[PDB]
Amino acid sequence: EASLTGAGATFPAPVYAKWADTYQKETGNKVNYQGIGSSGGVKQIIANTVDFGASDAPLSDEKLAQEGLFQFPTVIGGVVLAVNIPGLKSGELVLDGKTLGDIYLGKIKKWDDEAIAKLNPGLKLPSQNIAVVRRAGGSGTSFVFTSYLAKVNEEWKNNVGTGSTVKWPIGLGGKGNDGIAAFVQRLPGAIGYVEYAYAKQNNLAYTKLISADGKPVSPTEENFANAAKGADWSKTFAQDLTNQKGEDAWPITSTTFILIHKDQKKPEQGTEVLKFFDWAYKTGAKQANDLDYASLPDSVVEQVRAAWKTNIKDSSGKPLY
Ligand SMILES: [Cl-]
Repeated sequence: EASLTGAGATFPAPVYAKWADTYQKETGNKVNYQGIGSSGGVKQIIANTVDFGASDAPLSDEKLAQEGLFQFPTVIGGVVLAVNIPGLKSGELVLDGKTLGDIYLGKIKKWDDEAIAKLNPGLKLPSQNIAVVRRAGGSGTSFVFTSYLAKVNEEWKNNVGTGSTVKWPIGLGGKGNDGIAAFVQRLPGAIGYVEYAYAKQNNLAYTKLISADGKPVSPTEENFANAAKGADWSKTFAQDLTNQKGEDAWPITSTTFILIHKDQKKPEQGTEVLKFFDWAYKTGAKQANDLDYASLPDSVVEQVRAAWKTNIKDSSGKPLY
């Protein structure tokens, strides 16, 4: 029985913890995962203070080669806009990318702005102030959210850009996906972006969004998967799944990565990290699905397995898988 430690992205923490809990019950192995944020996850793996780092934002091939890291995706999730608008139920409100950007730009301050009214003709929107909430530190969720906004709002693109950290025009800072859920839940009129599981598990109302194709879509596990159907994984694991074309493609979709060293100095730990993730691909789909994360296609996991065999070695060049 092994004792493993990972750290990073809170985006997939609900499913990683669930997998960790089950894995221990079935095998005795203990995986301790700390949701500290993608930025921290990256610093820890590079500082070798954990067996595996987790980040929603992918490292480039050059950056991976420079740090001697290997990156592989695990699941597909989606970012949603959780809202606390009194008198509205979950899924009722529809926003489009331009309008979401303008709210984040501080250009739209009330819930009954003409712009929101236009997207929701049948709606009785309150003249409530919009309380924008965003991440306090380095966040992979911020990375995918800002990647999406830059694509749909030119002013955001030109003035704030994309990143795990950006100079937010307005908004209160929340710590972690959990912190944003808690803020929205306590601030009437709040809008915050969270990985879907955090909204559902906290009973937060969320909005629908309009697809790249121009259609209103609801955030569901299937719609997260739809957004990835067109990804050429054979080309690279570092797929941009934001604003993807296709029917029922949730527009703010993203996979998330695990980072491990290619040259394993503690090969026993490395072998065990691999087994845990292999077990998760082999047996963790239902648990990911229960939490509304979509599984990667089998073809991708096979690609990942082949890359493990080729890339992960001990200091004697012996593969660990
Ligand atoms: Cl944060």
